[PDB]
Amino acid sequence: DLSVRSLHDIVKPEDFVLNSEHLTTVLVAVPKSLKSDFEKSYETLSKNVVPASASVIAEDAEYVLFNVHLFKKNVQEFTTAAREKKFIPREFNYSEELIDQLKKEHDSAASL
Amino acid sequence: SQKNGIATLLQAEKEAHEIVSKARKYRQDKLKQAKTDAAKEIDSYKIQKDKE
Amino acid sequence: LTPNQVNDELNKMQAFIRKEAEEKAKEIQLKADQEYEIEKTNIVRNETNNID
Repeated sequence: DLSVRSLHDIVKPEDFVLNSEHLTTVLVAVPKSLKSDFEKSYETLSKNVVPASASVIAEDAEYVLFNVHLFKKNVQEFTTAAREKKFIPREFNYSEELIDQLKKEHDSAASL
Repeated sequence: SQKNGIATLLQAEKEAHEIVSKARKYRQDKLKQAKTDAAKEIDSYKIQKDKE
Repeated sequence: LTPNQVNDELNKMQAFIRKEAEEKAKEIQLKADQEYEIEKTNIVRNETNNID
């Protein structure tokens, strides 16, 4: 499944700018048909949206991936709304200490 | 992107670091001069009693 | 909407960060002055009795 796979090629500092906290990002994966629910919700979704955080980022031909950067104070509104627009709640961020674990574990399992 | 509404916030939070450092420094200096005044006022009080 | 007005909100937020830093620094200075006074008074009271 393209929703459960632990991505290791799209997470980057350039899209996960983990620094002095001002924002709160989240990955999105929505079927192609529902693309109007998000595209036409470009800025009527709520306040505190980030420019270029809703434009084209990545498309899997079955899901579409972005980096929804909302601020570090109004997370409540989008957190509540995420359960009615079919957002994957997989909280991921640029942290190699977990990215390396899956690859090392898989290779070690194969070798053993 | 990450350079619109963030880099300006990055400079803002660097200014925040500077201002909170200023406030900390004032905390330490106020404490130090508080203790210095406490130690010197008592010294003057003492230099009064020997003359008495 | 349009990218400009969201940019106006962004400007509001750069102003917010510095305003909050300044507010917290001001509160820090206020409590700094309070501790100044109280700590100075403590040893003053103690020594005004010891020397007596």
